[PDB]
Amino acid sequence: PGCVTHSALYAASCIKRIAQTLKLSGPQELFKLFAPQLLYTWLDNDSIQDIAYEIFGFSSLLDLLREAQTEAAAIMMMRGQEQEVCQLAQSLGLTPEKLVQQSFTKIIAYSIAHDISIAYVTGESRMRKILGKEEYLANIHLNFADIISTFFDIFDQEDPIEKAFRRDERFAYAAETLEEIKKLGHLPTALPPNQQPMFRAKYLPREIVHLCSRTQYEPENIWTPALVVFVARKLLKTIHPALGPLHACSVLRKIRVLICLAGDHAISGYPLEMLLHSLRVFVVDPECADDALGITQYLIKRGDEYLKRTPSFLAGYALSSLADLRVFLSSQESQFKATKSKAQEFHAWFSKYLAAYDSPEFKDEGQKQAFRSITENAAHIRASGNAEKGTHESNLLLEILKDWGRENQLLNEPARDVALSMLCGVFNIPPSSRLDVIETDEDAIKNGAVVWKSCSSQRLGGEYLAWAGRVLGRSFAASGEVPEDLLRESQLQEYRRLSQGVGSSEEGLLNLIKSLTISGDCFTAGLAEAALRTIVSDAISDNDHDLLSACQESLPEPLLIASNWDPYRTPLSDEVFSARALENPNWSQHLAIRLALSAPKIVTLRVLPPILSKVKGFAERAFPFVVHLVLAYQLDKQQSAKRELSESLQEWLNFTSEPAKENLKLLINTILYLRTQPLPGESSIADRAHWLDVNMASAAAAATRCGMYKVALLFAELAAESTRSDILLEIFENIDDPDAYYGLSQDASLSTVLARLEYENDGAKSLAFRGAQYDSHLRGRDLQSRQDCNALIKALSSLGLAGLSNSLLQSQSLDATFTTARKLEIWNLPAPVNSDSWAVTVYKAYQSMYQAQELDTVRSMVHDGLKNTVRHLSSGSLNTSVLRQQLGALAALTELDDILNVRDQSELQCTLATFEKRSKWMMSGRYADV
Repeated sequence: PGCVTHSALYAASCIKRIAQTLKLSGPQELFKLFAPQLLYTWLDNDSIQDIAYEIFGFSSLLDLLREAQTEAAAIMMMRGQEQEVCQLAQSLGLTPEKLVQQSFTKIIAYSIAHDISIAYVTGESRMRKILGKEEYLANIHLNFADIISTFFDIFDQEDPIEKAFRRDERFAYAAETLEEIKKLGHLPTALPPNQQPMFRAKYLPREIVHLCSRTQYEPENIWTPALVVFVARKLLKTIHPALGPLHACSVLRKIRVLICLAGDHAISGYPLEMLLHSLRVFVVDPECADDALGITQYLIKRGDEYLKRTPSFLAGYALSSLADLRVFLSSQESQFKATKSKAQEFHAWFSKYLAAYDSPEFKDEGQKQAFRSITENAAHIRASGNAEKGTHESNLLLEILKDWGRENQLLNEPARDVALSMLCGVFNIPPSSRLDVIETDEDAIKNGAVVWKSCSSQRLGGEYLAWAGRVLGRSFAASGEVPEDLLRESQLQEYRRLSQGVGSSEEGLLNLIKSLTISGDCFTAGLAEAALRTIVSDAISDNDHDLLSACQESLPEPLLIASNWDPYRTPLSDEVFSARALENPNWSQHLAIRLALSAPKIVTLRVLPPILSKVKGFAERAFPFVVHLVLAYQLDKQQSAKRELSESLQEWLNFTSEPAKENLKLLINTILYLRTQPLPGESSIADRAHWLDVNMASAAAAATRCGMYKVALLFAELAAESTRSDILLEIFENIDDPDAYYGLSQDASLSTVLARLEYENDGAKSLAFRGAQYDSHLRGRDLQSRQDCNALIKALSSLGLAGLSNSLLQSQSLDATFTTARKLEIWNLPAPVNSDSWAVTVYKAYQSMYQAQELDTVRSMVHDGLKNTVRHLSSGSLNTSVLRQQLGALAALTELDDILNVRDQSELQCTLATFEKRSKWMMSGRYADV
């Protein structure tokens, strides 16, 4: 387009289709991520009023103007087109000085990068003319860090760059270090010229010096860790998966320059660890690997004085990186081969290094051996994970699962989610149980709780679920006790773990955010680090002793020094309250934002709305801390959030629904959490009922709906205190205590005594009362006799009289049908598929054992049963009878699998001895489970 009237029509359809193929929501996107090069060539010689706005899918010239004004004004003021800027402004509708102060970052960055590549009138003199020699200095004082970011964005690398640094001028350590890095590894290739403006590369040492001289900083030393992390994250952010794989290689050149120019601040402290973690994803990339491997080897070899003070990060990163290099090795061609060789050399170097590693701050001597085992195994593993004894994958898996449960643990969560995703993607389950690594009951009771925490992700295959199931089942029987993860109702333990040390919501939010700087995707970590930098900066500024104390104890020391922007001031680059809103899956996120916006003076709530809206599942984890922070803030002021929340609770708690159950759990956990936070100016814990105004009878009913019986009982006791029995019956039938049910008073009759006898699981005593009812309802042609028959079958199944219950079933439950079938050995029932009953699962395994001629159809049916039962346990809402029954099923399938796999007489006798050993626990265990 640059006839023009008509040719620029076919270009409206192409750029329309280029979007419809690269999955970018419209062509205006393609104008946004290609703004500089488009404007730089057009505005170079023409106005901005004649721009072909109709392309890219705009509607009027002013919309493109409003979208691209910053880059537009930047280019114009680089080109001395003042009256152009004037017309641009007076076309937007505002004044030139405002439009020059809003877009001041790019403008100074460009007008400095350019006019030292030319060297008459400048582009800064116009800044001192439109703004005055004082507002200009104040602005250049506000936007320093942003200006350094923009200096690192618009600059080239297709050139000898180590000449300017090593040139006999200010700083040559930059070139020395750059040359060393490019010796430890280098892509000898070249790339296309970068998107303009792209000034030359022998100007960074001069642009920075000029700028510092204009604002009295130490141009010889400006790099604090805040600035290093800021700029490196800006760079890593600027990439885009659409712009092709040479873009990443280019940005890696720029990052190596930032490193070798940043001196020592970027090979120790938080920049070191963060940069390594970021260069993890780049390493496992076929197109851009050699540069990442060189930079990584440099950072590890040089920053080794620090990696000896930090064995936790080193262990986590070592495991993650050796796992990532293992899959890469397993998975034109000549170019690929060279990359594989270099990568294998790097892997060997890493193995030698880790084998020669000693840290003074290795706390216990056992941890040291755990580190040594993790490394010496991960260095030799294969691309898949198995469970057979003696092999490397199994030793590593067992070491991860063993470290998982401890007080001083090595790896962090994202460092387990990368090793447990390689060793469990294609898992290999041993045939027998004598080759397994968790083979004995003695070890399965110990390692039986972490295996359940392991199988709660979705990157785990089938064979791994079947193995985890075998072990859980084996442990249940020998231990006698269900895993402690399953039988937890409230989330208060997790909330208390977050705020470790003091019970404040600021420590909770700080730990939650600090948990994102390690578990992000180069965009989440960016928001987390920006939030931390603003929070710590404002704490060091306003000297909040409270907030400072919260920061010292939540953030480690490296992430604390780095977060404070002491040298450079922070640059400018960083209805729900009504019913029926409880049912959309974003209630918590909208309500949390709505609450956090109402308290701007709290810095910890001011930086949340971005993270609450972008990150997924963050609002549910941070909801109690946000509610408490707001309520505690406006305690003496006008209490608005209290009034709104306590008026809506009257409608939210009386909400029976399936889609609203998961937000109702979060409301109950927020009420429980507020009960543990001391209100200021209280005499007793009885005043913690004034955070909100909850009707405790409604909360007790709601907690009963969600399956929260101990929480429901606590709320029912608080309600009774407020007074001084239809919900107490539902609580007491289901709560897990043998004797509590009998404390409840209800009106007497033969029916109620029958109800108590059927709760009690009595034998002949309930058979008498049920027989009487059943006869009296068959005689009177009553319709309840059906239910009576059901009750009778249940009773007769709890006695052991299988023949009588069989005859009662054939006169027309699921558990009763298949329990009776299994006891009488009737192996021809058609068993339903995908059923949540344990009797069906156990029945199918024994049936298949009847109708089969080879052991490896029976083993497949057993393993399918373990896998299904394990999935069922993970499904969530189960009482403590169904839960215990399901775990018992697992124990029966495990014993079945144990006797199927005996080979000689000695194994038979060892099985028998195991039965005798198990008996010792059974003598005192619960009766249903025995």
